[PDB]
Amino acid sequence: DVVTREYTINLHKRLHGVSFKKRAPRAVKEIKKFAKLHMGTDDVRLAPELNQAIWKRGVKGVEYRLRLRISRKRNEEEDAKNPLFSYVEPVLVASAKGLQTVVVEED
Amino acid sequence: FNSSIGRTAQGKEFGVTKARWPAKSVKFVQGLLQNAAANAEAKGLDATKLYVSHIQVNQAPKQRRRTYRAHGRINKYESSPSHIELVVTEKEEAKVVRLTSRQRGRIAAQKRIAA
Amino acid sequence: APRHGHLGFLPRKRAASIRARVKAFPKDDRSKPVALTSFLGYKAGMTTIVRDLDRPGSKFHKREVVEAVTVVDTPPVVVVGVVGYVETPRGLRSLTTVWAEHLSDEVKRRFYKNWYKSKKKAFTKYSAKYAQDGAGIERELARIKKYASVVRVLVHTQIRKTPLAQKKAHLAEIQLNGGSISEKVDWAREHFEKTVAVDSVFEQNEMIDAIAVTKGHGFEGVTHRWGTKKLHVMWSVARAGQRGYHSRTSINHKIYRVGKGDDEANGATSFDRTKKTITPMGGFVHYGEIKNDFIMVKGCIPGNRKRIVTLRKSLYTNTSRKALEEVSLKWIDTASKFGKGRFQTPAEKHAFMGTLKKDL
RNA sequence: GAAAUUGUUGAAAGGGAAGGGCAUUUGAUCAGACA
RNA sequence: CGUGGAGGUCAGUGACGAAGCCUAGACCGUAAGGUCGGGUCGAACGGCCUCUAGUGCAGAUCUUGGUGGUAGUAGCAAAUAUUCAAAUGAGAACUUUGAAGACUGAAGUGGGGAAAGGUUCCACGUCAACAGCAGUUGGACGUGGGUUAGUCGAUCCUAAGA
RNA sequence: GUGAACAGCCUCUAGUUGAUAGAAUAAUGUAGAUAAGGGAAGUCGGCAAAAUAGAUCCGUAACUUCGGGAUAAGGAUUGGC
RNA sequence: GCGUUGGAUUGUUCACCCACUAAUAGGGAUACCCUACUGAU
RNA sequence: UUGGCGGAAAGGCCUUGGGUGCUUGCUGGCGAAUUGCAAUGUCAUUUUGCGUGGGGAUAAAUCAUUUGUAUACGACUUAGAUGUACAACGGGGUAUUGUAAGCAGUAGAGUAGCCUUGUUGUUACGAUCUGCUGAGAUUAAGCCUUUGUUGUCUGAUUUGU
Repeated sequence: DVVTREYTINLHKRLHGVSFKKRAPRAVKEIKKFAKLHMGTDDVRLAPELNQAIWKRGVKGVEYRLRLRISRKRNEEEDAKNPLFSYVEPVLVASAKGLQTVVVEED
Repeated sequence: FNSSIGRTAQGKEFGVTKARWPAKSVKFVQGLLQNAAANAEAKGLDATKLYVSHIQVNQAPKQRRRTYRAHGRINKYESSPSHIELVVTEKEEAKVVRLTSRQRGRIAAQKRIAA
Repeated sequence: APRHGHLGFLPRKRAASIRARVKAFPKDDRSKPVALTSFLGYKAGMTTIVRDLDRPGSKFHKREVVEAVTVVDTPPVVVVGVVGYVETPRGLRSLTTVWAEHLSDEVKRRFYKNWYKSKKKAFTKYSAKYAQDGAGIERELARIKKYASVVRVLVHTQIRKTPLAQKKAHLAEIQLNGGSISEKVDWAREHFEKTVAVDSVFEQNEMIDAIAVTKGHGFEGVTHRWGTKKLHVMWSVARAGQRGYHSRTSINHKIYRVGKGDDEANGATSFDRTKKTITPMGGFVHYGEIKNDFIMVKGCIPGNRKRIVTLRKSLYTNTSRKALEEVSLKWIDTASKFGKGRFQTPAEKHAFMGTLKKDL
């Protein structure tokens, strides 16, 4: 079931009332947990470009929203948990509004 | 060894309120269980019937380590290690009466009346 | 000095059920028809009310005065079964229950606790016992007609008919204050799988008792628990512990309205003449809408929003004038409590703001 | 390779005390003599 | 009664297992204490008449050594703050690199020196210990390498002074 | 850069990213703050907290060992183009 | 059964006023460790 | 087997019908030994199990997860197996602030300015002001609402009169 998706994720409703020095790192775990819920896989990998996108407004300045690409994939041999995992990289827009989830066609 | 423990529900299987999830002990332990399954297979034994019959654990000699604390004191600081052993075993699904004549004649009379 | 606390509600622990359990009822009167002694619904929010005042002699006689009320969702309530109770030299004794041949998914989902894994086999033998003749049923019914000096009926709510989503029904037992216990159970037997209003128990110009469980507040210590000052052992020395989620009982509660879901313009006094239900702008605060009957009662019930309560019809023949005065509403505030509400209707919002960029 | 102390198994007991004393019951266990 | 030694004695016991030890297994003696069986163990020892003493322990805020509760408890909380992928390897909250985020903010978390320290400096290999967590890393461990002077300095001068 | 400055704040050169971590927000603590209306009534006790504080214009009493007290008091002013 | 105050004055309880209110009566009784108390499975 | 009665902690007390025995109500026949003169001389009743051959019915809970009416940790309350489903986004409703970036102007004290020497000369800069603008951003993390799109919807454990 190799599949790719777009997804938004709303961080203002996930990072309310939080320690300033953990607003930004906690978003990492929230994102991985989001992949764990939607895609249904536990072993998660991210992009340093996306890490830049999160951290760019400091730690106590993280944006209220983002927009993401997700790619569930197969895995290489004997990474024993599953033949699959998830990967996460961003996609660039002047706003993440008026968007919604979509399977991106395959090329 | 169950004091000032935060309680949690996953012991409710066992009928107990207090529980905890150690890692290090378990790593060594399933090291041993893998060793014992390996050894039973080396003997050429089954594992599907196989259960742990006996485990055992007993204190062992302490590192003399230290730290330094108030009023100028070397107050000791030290370990609590473990010997461990266990024995695993294949599950297996598996007098004459002195008496007296007063008691003898009675039963013989019950036979006598038994038609 | 006084003591920085009461002593009646002294074992300040949490109750065992969010359903505050009826303990008292007014006794009986075996001359009337049957009148249900209680009812129950789900508290939703508060509002403010002005009310013209027929209070002879008071300073505020024939004046408008603002006061403050609460609101509770009060759908129709279906009966599912009965029980009898007999006097002993121990107390009372449950001696038979009887149920009503077809039971909702809601109450079947109450008695089970992990629903979807269940096979939902709750009453499958009981409905089979409801044979061609109902022989065993009539056996265990006429028994109660003979015995059981006092009798109660079981109810359950229709909670799917609320904006709330819990899917589960809150049972209760309710005592009757009619006579002729044979007539009581016959009445109830006719009411099997039949439902009951709240304007068919209550009406305006009424006093009630409100028994519920409070909001919880966790393990607050002495200074906010008992309002005590700030810098062997006795049990009244104002030591810290759990606050909130206690059971309570609040009495002498003047109803003003017995609302109706089908009645449009539930917020209409004689004065407003505006087609608005009392559900104000924004929805309720942590509760949704009021498209059912309702009650508007003054003061403030123990509870929090989207919490259950139980109602009792004042348990005795009151004596104060305030128990008998005649209510007349003049205006319901219908503004959003999600902010400093100013406007009743979104049409009024349009009217006072004008048209806007997004409007066209 | 003793003792404090510690674990596993076997047996037994246990409601704010334990241990000891006189007698006995239950259970386990046991030496001696019949020629 | 008992103990360490000594003079005699039992032509004493003793690898076919002395002594010591363990034992809700037995016998004796009122009692100190003795005797016996079994198990363990591996090389000396005891009965009797006498002798001689560093001769018998519950205690001494006793001594030395060891071990317990307290307890997997207090606590590892000052020093803004860390995050993502790859490599390594079996294993990464911590090693290395790379992308971002912060900081010391030049009377510094920089670079050099004095006194003192003395191989800590550098590489390779490596973790059983040490680094109050872990560690594949390290001032830790092993093996080695490395300090170049006519001009910097000491030596020379004399100071208060000895 | 700032500004009187070697105060404090920010930054470049250079160097650390070391201080056991993780999940949760119940009280009370420890440090730090805000609170109407009154304004030291409280309290042995204005203990502590808080008030003005920087720069310019005017002005600054008695008393004196005439040298000061004196940033006296007290009033106004303070941005950008 | 329920209630008995706000101030003024001394290191000091000795001493004694103002005003309110219904009155402003008299008396006594380090701390994690086990206990008790408040709460919780 | 018939029909009654009894709720205070009934769990038993009556009664019809026959069947089935025994009768010490009266009179007969047979047997008893030997436990050696007695040795409780074992007779009842609680519970459970394994086997017997005959009927009967073929479920919950906990954990994990999610919510939060609750919340120290536990707990209490909710939801979830193909749908009146549940969720992640998005739209709409409420409210929150207070009018965005991007530009344009015959507003804009003023000072220069290429000289078409004005007689608003126009061109430069220019705090700000005026207009697209109740605009923009935010909105449940412990708000309302949804015919939208996209996904989930069978993982571990334990329990018996």
